[PDB]
Amino acid sequence: DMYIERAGDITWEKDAEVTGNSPRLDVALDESGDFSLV
Amino acid sequence: TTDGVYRVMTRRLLGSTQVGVGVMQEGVFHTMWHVTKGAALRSGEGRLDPYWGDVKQDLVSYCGPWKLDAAWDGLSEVQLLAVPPGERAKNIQTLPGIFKTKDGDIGAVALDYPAGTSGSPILDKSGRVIGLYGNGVVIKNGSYVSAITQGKR
Ligand SMILES: CNC1Cc2ccccc2C1
Repeated sequence: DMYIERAGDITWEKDAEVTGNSPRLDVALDESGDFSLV
Repeated sequence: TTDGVYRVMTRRLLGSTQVGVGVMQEGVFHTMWHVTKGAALRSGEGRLDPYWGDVKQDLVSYCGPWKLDAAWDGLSEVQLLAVPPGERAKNIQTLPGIFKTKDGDIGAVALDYPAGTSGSPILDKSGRVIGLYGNGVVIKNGSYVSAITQGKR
């Protein structure tokens, strides 16, 4: 049995850390909602 | 019931465990299907019942229809409001990549958090939720990339 607990407002943070790259990937989505690489 | 980002917890395991995250907006709670499997949720002494869901999209809404309709613009950085298990909410800014599928293109964020972070919102510069984090793929080098998963309003 599951319950929810508030963790914050949904706001853009002006000086947030920036990271992560930007891959372009061919993917397939199956009937179960799982992504796979092509 | 206040708008905002929420942890999804269970006590049926050892201790209290965070199974995911979601978004309360306009009286509707939004998370990923794989987080709750469509089960009812408790909020205080109140109960939230599922209203809409779809395994293939991996989304579910509670108390009303899916309300989030902002979309990535295809050009600008976004922010993941990651809410990791046991950790304070924190914004991470990133330029999305792209999932290319036979049915069109989807934004994707190359950021790796524990599974319990699923349902964390991804935001545009106006603070609008453009999708939820946590349905994705592992790429050739072993790192994780999440679709920006958005429903229909
Ligand atoms: C190997 N992934 C790490 C990434 C992360 C971030 C916050 C808390 C825990 C963890 C696990």
